[PDB]
Amino acid sequence: MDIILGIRVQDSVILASSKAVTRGISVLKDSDDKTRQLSPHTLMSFAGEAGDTVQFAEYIQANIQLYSIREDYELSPQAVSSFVRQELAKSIRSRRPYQVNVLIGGYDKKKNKPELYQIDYLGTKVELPYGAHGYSGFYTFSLLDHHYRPDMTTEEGLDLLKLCVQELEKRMPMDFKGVIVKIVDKDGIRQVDDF
Amino acid sequence: NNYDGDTVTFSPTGRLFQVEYALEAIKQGSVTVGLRSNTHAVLVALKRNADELSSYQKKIIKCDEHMGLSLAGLAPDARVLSNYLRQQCNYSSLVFNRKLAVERAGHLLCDKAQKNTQSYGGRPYGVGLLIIGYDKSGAHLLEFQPSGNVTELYGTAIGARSQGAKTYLERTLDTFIKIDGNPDELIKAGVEAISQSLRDESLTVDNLSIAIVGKDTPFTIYDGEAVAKYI
Amino acid sequence: MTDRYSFSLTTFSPSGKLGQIDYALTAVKQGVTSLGIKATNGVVIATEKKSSSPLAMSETLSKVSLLTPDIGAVYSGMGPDYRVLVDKSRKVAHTSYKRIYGEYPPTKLLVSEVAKIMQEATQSGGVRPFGVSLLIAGHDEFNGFSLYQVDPSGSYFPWKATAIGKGSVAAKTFLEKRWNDELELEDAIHIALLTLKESVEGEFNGDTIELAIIGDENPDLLGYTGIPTDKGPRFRKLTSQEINDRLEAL
Amino acid sequence: DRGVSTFSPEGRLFQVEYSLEAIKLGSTAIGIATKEGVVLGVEKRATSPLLESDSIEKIVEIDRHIGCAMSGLTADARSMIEHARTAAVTHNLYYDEDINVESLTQSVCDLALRFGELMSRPFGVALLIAGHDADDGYQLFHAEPSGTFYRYNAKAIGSGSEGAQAELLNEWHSSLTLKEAELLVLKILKQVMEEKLDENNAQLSCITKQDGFKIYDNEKTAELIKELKEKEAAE
Amino acid sequence: GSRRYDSRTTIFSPEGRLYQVEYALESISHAGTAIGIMASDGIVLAAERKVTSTLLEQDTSTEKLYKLNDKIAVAVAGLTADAEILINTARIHAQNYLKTYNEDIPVEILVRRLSDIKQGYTQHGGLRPFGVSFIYAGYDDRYGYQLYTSNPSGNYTGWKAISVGANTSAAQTLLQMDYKDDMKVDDAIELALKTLSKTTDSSALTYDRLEFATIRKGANDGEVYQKIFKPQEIKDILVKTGIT
Amino acid sequence: GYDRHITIFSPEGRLYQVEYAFKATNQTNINSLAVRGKDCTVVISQKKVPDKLLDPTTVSYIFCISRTIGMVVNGPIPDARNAALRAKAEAAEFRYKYGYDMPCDVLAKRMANLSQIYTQRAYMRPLGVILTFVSVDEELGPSIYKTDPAGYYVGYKATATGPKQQEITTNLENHFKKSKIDHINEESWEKVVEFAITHMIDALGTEFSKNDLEVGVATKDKFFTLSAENIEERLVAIAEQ
Amino acid sequence: QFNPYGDNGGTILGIAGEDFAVLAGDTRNITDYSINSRYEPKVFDCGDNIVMSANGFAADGDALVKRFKNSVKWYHFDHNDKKLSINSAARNIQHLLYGKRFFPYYVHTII
Amino acid sequence: GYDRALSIFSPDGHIFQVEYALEAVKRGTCAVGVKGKNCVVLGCERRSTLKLQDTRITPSKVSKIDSHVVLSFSGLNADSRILIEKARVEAQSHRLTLEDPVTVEYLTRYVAGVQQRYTQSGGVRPFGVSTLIAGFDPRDDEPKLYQTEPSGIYSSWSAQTIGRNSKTVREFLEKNYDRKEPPATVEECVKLTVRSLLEVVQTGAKNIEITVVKPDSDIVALSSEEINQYVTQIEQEKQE
Amino acid sequence: TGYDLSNSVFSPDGRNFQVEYAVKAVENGTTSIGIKCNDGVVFAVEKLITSKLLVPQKNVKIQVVDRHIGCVYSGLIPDGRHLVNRGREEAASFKKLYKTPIPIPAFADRLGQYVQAHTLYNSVRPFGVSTIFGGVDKNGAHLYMLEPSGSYWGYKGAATGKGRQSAKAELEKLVDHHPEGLSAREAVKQAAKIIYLAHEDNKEKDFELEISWCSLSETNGLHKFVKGDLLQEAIDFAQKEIN
Repeated sequence: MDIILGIRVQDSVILASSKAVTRGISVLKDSDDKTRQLSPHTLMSFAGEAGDTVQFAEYIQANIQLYSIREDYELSPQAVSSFVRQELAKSIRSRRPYQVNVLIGGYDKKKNKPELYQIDYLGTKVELPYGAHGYSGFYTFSLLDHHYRPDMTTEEGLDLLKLCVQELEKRMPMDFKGVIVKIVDKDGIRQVDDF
Repeated sequence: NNYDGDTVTFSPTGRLFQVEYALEAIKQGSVTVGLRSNTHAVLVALKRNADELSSYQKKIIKCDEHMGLSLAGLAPDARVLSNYLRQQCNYSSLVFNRKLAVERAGHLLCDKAQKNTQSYGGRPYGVGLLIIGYDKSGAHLLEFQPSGNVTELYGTAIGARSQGAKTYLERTLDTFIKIDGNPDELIKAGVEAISQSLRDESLTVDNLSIAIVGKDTPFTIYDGEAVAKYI
Repeated sequence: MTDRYSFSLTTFSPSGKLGQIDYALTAVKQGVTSLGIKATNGVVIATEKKSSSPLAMSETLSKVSLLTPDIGAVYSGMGPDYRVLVDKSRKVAHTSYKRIYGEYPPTKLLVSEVAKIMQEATQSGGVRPFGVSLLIAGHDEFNGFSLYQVDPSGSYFPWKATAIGKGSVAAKTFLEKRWNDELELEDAIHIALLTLKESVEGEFNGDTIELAIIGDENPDLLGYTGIPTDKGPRFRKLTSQEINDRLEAL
Repeated sequence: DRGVSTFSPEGRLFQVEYSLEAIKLGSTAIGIATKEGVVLGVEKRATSPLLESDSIEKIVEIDRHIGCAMSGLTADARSMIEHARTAAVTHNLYYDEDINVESLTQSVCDLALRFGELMSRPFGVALLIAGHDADDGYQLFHAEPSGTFYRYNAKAIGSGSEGAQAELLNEWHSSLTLKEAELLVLKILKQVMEEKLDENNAQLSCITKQDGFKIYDNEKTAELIKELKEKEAAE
Repeated sequence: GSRRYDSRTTIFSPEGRLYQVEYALESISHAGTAIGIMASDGIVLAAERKVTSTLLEQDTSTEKLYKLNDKIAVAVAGLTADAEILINTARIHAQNYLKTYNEDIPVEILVRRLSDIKQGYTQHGGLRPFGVSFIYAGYDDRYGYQLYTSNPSGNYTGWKAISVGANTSAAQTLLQMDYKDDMKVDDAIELALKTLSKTTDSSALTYDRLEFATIRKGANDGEVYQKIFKPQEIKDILVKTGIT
Repeated sequence: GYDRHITIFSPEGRLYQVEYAFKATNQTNINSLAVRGKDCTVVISQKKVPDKLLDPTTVSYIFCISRTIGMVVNGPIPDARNAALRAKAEAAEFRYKYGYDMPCDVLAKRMANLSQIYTQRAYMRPLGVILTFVSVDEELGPSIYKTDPAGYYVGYKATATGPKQQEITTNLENHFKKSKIDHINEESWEKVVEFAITHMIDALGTEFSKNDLEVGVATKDKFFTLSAENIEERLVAIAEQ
Repeated sequence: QFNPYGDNGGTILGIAGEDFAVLAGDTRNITDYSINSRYEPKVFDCGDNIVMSANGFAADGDALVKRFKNSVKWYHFDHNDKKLSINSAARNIQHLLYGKRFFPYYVHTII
Repeated sequence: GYDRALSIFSPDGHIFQVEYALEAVKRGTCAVGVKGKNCVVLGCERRSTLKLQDTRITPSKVSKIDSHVVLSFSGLNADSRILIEKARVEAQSHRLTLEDPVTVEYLTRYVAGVQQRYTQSGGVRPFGVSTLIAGFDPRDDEPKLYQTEPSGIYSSWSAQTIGRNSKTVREFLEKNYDRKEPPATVEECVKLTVRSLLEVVQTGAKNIEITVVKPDSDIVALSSEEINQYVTQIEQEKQE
Repeated sequence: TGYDLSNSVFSPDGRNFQVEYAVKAVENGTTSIGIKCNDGVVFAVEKLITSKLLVPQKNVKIQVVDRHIGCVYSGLIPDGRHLVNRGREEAASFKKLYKTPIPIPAFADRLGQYVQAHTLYNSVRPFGVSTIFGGVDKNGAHLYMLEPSGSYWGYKGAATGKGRQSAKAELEKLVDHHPEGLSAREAVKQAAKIIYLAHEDNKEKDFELEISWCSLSETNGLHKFVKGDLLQEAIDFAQKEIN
């Protein structure tokens, strides 16, 4: 799977993820949701090798849902991202490692802060104001480095994203069939159904 | 008494009670007879039913084209032991392209039963077996007991009231040993022998099980209408 | 074969006693008296070499044993149980400490390890507890000198001074009278020798008494020179002659 | 204590014999085999009227051509049913065909003597296994925790069994219709059951070659109970 | 074979109790009393050493109170050696959780896992259970200050104040009487000592027969400090509350 | 009382199975004795062949463990051979791993540790044997180290084992009280063997022919056993003195 | 480097009639340019009126045929001498072959 | 491994260790479940030998297995934790592989299967626990209530009770529960549940716990005062 | 007491009663013997004819190990077979590693240690046989006898079973009245005699005699059964000596 973006504004985290799924020569799908809700205030997007992406995402989702039931409590985004890092770092020295990169966007209800975590398949974790995986950052980071402010509204974040996606649509060779955008804030997770 | 709790204990007189108790399950089992000439070997077995609504328990099991047995006692144990034989016969064929000698089948059965009489947690087999077969040295009848003792005979019988058939065969010895080339006569003689062990009951069409193996005859079982000829 | 005793041989009786531990403590009570005293600049541990036959060469039997260069042990109870614990205690000082940290374990932690082994024999399948109580004396940089007792249950306690085995009750009372926090090591040796005479019937000399100290570093016992920071073992077994010199001064 | 695979001096396995006693305490199950099908019926025996009786599952499908009924420690039967279903489906996968009723029964019975110091004790439940196959037609088997199984024209198991078996000894003949067999199972259940037989506290089923194994609705069984009381009032 | 010598540690009595659990609890009832009291601004752990000798080294000693991590400690009543096995397990679980989630382990989660271990010894494996009851005193940011106990059955429950070991019946009555919900740490310290003073089987309560610990917000701002009392500090608090 | 049947403590802190194994030790009714010379270690044991059908040459309780170590056993032969085989395997493994010959005292300790385990672990019974190991150790000189079913071992100036061990022990004690030294001050092993046989005769009050004994000798770099006729040569020299 | 496979050549042919079936094969066995045998039979009677040929690498072909014949033998033991139908034989052989999916029998089988 | 067959048959055909596990349930605090027309209520006694308890943190008696199913129990508390953990793990595995949450019947059957397994496995004793399992299947509004016991038998119940004095409260429910017309409202159902416990409980104080499960993952614990209002209203009606 | 209910338990005397109980089963068995001769060994055994139905010559009791060792035993027959099977594995593994066939003294210890191993644990039962065995190796002839305890020695002659005392007595006579040696063919005859004489203690049923031998000169150091002409000759010799 190709492009996945994340940006953390004042009071929310926004994840944008490409909709295309390509099996070599043909585009099999143009409406694929490359995301899994881990808990009511934590969302994870993913990209990497076919099959492994979803297998990993769902495995993490099950573990966090299990934790939520056992303790009747929602893990903080930091805690979830550490669990996820450990699982990937575990996997990198396996017999057959997960080739999966992820962005974890959560709203920490205790600290009332949005948080964005970038973790690659090696289990390399980093907290960021904005992030991407693969080639996505190469096209978009110069725009985000310019326009990003820590005190942006959710709609200012979406406009900056709109610009990022336009640069990708201009200069990327691959047709990734647009992005699905999802917002993570104090009220949970919702989808922007028009982009 | 104090020494019969498991198979790993000897009595002060040197006996193995768990083995002897296993031998007792054979005696409550229904009667079966085996006997042979120089050309054929025959098994006859009286099948027992549970009541008039039930089938009559099958007592004879084929092991190979040239070998098979009849059982007296715990039936699932016969199934386990006969299955082991089917494999040993099979391994001898696949690997050596050789039909397993009846004598070897006996030695392998002895050695399998023996291990269950020397170890903790196991139990002896609760079944006796009469093994007939035709191999490179002719016809053979074997008697297996779960103590491990296997014995080659011209004829014998095991189960409830088997003593009657055993003496009949002890008398008939010089007669039935001569029945070469006549399958139907050897069976006739076997059916006569098992009849010394009947009381209150007699041989019916779904009561009687006969099996035969010999020079130019694959091991084959006769049940139902196919035994009326001999009633 | 196989060990098919995978269940505990030590269990709670209705009164809450752990029978096999109590019975093991009884085997320790029958054992020959041994003791330890902590001084300001050393520890001494001592016991009687109760020889079985006079044809036996009793210096070939070590009741006081070096565990590390700064840790020694003595016992009361069953000697064979002690011998294997010392083998295990020496190895565990290396495997779970020196091979990790590049230095010998401190007294309390090595004791902690020996105690663990003894606890496991009190709960594991198919084994009885060890029939010994140990006294372990040692030194380390951050805790100084210490003396520990380890019982069959696996419990251990730090002592200023104590005794175990046959004449322990009398010996502990003797030690209460003479121990203070200002004893120099020679004073503690002298007291150890006095305490030990009480519980010893026959001959009482350097050949029937086994006694070691945890004291000063012995660079003469190191075996090499040229590393300024390696200064040598603090554990030292006193010679037959050394003991007898202190028995006239008695 | 004494080994779990110990023989009694009479030559029987203590633990197998003791399991047979638990089966005697179980609710009644009856099977009758005809040339038109095999009927299977059971006494539900709800221990309290608040228990929703239709949640009592003592008759069970194994494959489309095999069903079975249980009596005894019914919790022990769950894994036997599981093995049975697996064996039936597996054989169809390996051979593109239906597995014989005897072969299925033999597979279940192989489980039964796998106990010792494998499971820790024998099963405390007996099964009536009924079905159809092309070679031997309609069949009923009684599979015990001894590892032995017997083919029966008719058979009862559980607390009311040797009373009911005596009755089956009299009433069974080789020309019974399915409908006659159904009424017979109902009749004999009504006789040996503690409380009064109705569509809620007893259950019927059959396996036919055409429609396979079916558990009967309560509406359907209620109608057969009505039909039965009328037949008996009529002489 | 070997079956002859098997005690069967994991069976029910005809009354439906676990023999070995009951007998272990019986063993624990002869152990030095340990008390935990929970306040709005902290927790106290007090425990009585078993009758000491004057030659026992007290300052370098630990028998009753153990640190599990920086925010959690336990008081022990039972076999010391048994308890250390479990303590090291608990210490390791705390670190696994911290390594995995990068957050300190919530008190209950640590308590549940230790209790679950004890439970296992009562259901499978044919081994004797651990002759240990714990009082857990800890702080986390979800439930604040927490007191728990676990016993050889593997059952655990939460408390405002609780005792384990000897004379718990007497001690529980005395705590029930004087404990109030708005209580402070310094009051709780006093109650803990006062209770041991009255329930002890010894002639009088001295510093050398005690271990003592507090968990306090008593640090600089939203954080928590564990204080294992040195012998001198116990002697001072004994005088200060007028028990000597 | 099941504390009698396996190796767990009795209420008085005893291990009855260990004690009863010590009793099996004397089941053969043989006595053995070991002494040290200047250059050698001698071990003698009574030899009893009751049955005329036995091949006397195959009846022995002395074992050649390695080139250098000899072992005499007091106890039933099956446990003796079990112990001998193990000691042989242990001595050879030691040589391979550490590059020098296993010392007598170390092998003794090793077998003692193995015995200890049987006193602690329930499924293993103790062996009904006492093992006397002899050699001329390259570091320690002539050596006697003896093992028992309790897992105890120690070095000896000299020792004896069997039903009448006490008579032999005191006889030897009395000699060493007189001579005031650790060993037999004798040059040749032939004379040390003669001393050993002589003092066994005095203590037991019995006379021996060449087939009533069994002799083992350890020298520097070999342990060997004497033939009937080597022993006969020895008996003759004793008589002429 | 050891090559566990070879090629023994051979050609086989099966035709389904209306109420009959034929399975033909040549009897020549080769490696490279050499003839090993001019008459080495390759089509076998397997019992229950089934004929089989496993063509290609003869060692693998022989192993498979042996195992199938053995499969028929045990089918009789386990299912009361029931006749193995041709469709049932075919499904069984699939499982024999696929059981070595990652180290295949290098043969083209026809029954 | 420790291998001993602890659950074995007796000459009379009983398995005593399973039966002695039932005796442990008998001694456990009472638990009751009543299913309404559009709800299930689960009530639980808490023994009043314990004040100075901290109820914030003390394990509550009704446990969520998933967000739509709950489980309560009478018997050994430590044993129940093991069954609860396994049930929760299975619930998430069912979602992961089937892409649908467990039906109440499936979850019950899993838990009962675990209990049965422990009655014929070497080296283990049976669970001294009986459970009430209640909730609503996904996209369904018919209420579910099931019971399991140490033997591993399970079944469905219009209303049911377990633990000490459960015979008394079963007697009550057997006379006070009309199948033809089940407690039509939440109020009606909670009332009947409370009433049945008051036949056995002692004080109406913090001795009673109530949990209400409505369809589609709506589950809520009642607090003291809300229960207390039910307690009050029942005594003022009966004085007549 | 209770000391005799579990194998490997020492009684307070110092005995293992279970091994002693195993000996009773040995004493209860048929008589079997071994005679050591000049360049070999001879083995013989009494086979009780339980019935006319026993096919004569066809229930062979003496067993070969490798190509040069013979084994015979009295007691529980299956236990004997189990022991011979282990003996055959021990001999195969010795040959495999060392090339030369296993020497007889070496072979005796292999069985010895294996039998002794079944007295170390309560989870196994001791062997219910005494086994007479031996043959010819590079150092000459060896005859051994091995008990349930694992105890074994080399013998000039040996016997075991119900008729063991009768045979023992007869063996002692040969040893005294042939102190310079006994030939292989002599030994075969004497073996027949001794089994016939020892058959008195088992007289209800009549019996079948079975002999084997390994001799450097007569069988090339290999184990062979005595059949037909040489067997009949020794049967005759024995039949003449009972009258």
